[PDB]
Amino acid sequence: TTVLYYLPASPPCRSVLLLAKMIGVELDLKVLNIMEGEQLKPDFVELNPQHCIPTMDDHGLVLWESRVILSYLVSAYGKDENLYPKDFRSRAIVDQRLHFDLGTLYQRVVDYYFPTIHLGAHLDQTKKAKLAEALGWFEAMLKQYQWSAANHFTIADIALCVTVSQIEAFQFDLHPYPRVRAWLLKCKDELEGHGYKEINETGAETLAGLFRSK
Amino acid sequence: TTVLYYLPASPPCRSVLLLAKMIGVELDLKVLNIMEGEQLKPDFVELNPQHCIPTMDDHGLVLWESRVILSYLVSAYGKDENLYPKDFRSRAIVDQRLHFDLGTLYQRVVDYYFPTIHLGAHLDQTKKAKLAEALGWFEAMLKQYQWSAANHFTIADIALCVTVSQIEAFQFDLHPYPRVRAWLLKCKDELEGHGYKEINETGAETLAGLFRSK
Ligand SMILES: N[C@@H](CCC(=O)N[C@@H](CS(=O)(=O)O)C(=O)NCC(=O)O)C(=O)O
Ligand SMILES: N[C@@H](CCC(=O)N[C@@H](CS(=O)(=O)O)C(=O)NCC(=O)O)C(=O)O
Ligand SMILES: [Cu+2]
Ligand SMILES: [Cu+2]
Ligand SMILES: [Cu+2]
Ligand SMILES: [Cu+2]
Ligand SMILES: [Cu+2]
Ligand SMILES: [Cu+2]
Repeated sequence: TTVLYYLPASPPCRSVLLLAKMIGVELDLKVLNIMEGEQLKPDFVELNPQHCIPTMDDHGLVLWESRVILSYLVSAYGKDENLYPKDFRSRAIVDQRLHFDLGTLYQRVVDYYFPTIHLGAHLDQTKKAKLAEALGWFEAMLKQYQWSAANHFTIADIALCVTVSQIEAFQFDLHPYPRVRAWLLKCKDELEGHGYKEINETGAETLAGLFRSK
Repeated sequence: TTVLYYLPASPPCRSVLLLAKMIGVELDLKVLNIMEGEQLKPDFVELNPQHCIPTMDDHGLVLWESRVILSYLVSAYGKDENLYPKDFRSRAIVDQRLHFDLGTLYQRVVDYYFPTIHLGAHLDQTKKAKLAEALGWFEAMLKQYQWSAANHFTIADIALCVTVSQIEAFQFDLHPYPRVRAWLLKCKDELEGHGYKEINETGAETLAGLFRSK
């Protein structure tokens, strides 16, 4: 069992949970109510300077950053699946897509949504266009392969499946992007028997409810 | 020879150049004047949807995102050096640090600097504190090892060496962070004989001059 400090609703935490459930990595869960500021306590901050979740403690091996935990868990406990290609030529593409998500797609989701979700800010028209612009890039990126970075399912699809599944929950109009919508369906049917509903569908809603609420 | 569409001053491009020079990967350079908008032309946008640099074309293998190019080049042409540890337990830490840089340290550098550098915006006091807060996290991260993610020099140090060397050029007060300053010296002496001055020192200045100018 690997320890994971997380928050169900958290998009980054859900990537880790899905993968873990998919490759059978048993998780000893520790909810960290970031809202009540539990991550700021001395002993967690001593554990992780940046005091964020998800944070993994795999038998002493501490590590954070959802996407780094994906590659890691997969290298440490993966099997017959190939959610993280050994061939570097292929792994590069998967890496590229995971960086795309962290530094572009998701970042822009957080920018147009979380503020209003954290302080009731007003939506920013310009900040919504940038998100659309990125979805556009992704749309172009979905042309080459059947999946997002390989012609088979990989951890990139998981990361990105969580970012887009959230966008969708926020009821963002994804009509302009049919490849994204098409790949999004595949990701759901692919994860359905691995806790998608239980883990990601229930999480996107509460997170969307908190956005629509206020 | 691997093709690289780049811009000398660009921090992401300089990571790639340093590594490449360090591990002897010959580069066929193609300057892309982003200022004049050359990256927006049809044939580059056809090459890279997100039309950004650095962009590598290694014998047909197209790929972008400076940090993904680092791991790649190192897996494709590395040698006696170990700038990217095979042991996954170790690679994780190096990955974590590269994500830290992309999604945190560097991102916050771009936020407090490039606007005024792109549109003469005024510096944001709050946005400068966040950068300080991240340097603080990094400072805590430099405790465990002699270098940033290993007890030996890796590609993380290169990525991060470029981000902090830029911060420094912007004359940011780094007095509060002695570990960062200490590691920063090691990185310079480490890269000095691999084009540091020629590649990164000359690049940080022009970029700083463009910030101080306006
Ligand atoms: N890039 C990180 C982002 C993680 C992150 O932002 N976590 C938030 C919570 S959530 O938005 O994902 O729900 C957090 O821990 N925030 C508290 C803190 O940073 O102190 C990842 O991919 O794991
Ligand atoms: N995360 C990317 C960022 C690259 C980036 O932002 N490149 C800029 C130029 S620079 O700021 O690095 O100099 C670019 O190509 N901009 C043009 C564009 O995005 O259209 C990386 O690490 O490579
Ligand atoms: Cu265990
Ligand atoms: Cu098509
Ligand atoms: Cu289910
Ligand atoms: Cu060649
Ligand atoms: Cu010390
Ligand atoms: Cu030199």
